[PDB]
Amino acid sequence: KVFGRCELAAAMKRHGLDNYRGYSLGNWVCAAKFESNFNTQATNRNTDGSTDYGILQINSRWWCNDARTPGSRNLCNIPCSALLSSDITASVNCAKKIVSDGNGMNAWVAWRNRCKGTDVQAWIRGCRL
Repeated sequence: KVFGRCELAAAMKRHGLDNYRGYSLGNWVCAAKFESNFNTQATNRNTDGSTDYGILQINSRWWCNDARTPGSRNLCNIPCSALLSSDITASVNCAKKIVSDGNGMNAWVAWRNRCKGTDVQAWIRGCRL
């Protein structure tokens, strides 16, 4: 499912992401925009053999099991396919663990490079939240 900007903002807020670990909603929406372009079905394989899954492009080396990433850790205890669902709950619960991991949202390279230090509020502007 391809989310609309405000549609995603509301679902994320509803799932407790607004200000989670100090990161405003604009940050999460900006990250989803540049990571998957709001598409739950997005996947991207990496050179080390791992794959990034879903709306927040969660990596298989540490966070989920795809049975094809040697060395993988499955810290979120979920098969990676679960991250491709239209219901963002799984992606959100795993993201909460990642952002609590110690590096904050810098764990998402697109956030660090295209959201960090920008007016992320613009991503939630105009939305009825």
